[PDB]
Amino acid sequence: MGAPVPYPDPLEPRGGKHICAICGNNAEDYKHTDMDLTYTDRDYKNCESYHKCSDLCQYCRYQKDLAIHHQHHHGGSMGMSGSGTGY
Ligand SMILES: [Zn+2]
Ligand SMILES: [Zn+2]
Repeated sequence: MGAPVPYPDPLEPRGGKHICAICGNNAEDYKHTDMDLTYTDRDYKNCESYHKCSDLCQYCRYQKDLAIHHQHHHGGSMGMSGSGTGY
């Protein structure tokens, strides 16, 4: 159809899986800090950085995690990595 384009859809919601709208860091990880109030203790920003992620996702620096935001599964092969681990 040629309908998809690099740019997002007209809707472009402010919210996103990649960016936790609550604590700003449970996106990649699990909802653990969401339960706890950030007011009592705000998370320390990581000064160290490398590869400069597309947005601000910490783990994306090492290996991109655009799989969560994208509803459609990549279906890419696991490859050597992600296997043969200790547990
Ligand atoms: Zn969160
Ligand atoms: Zn990510």
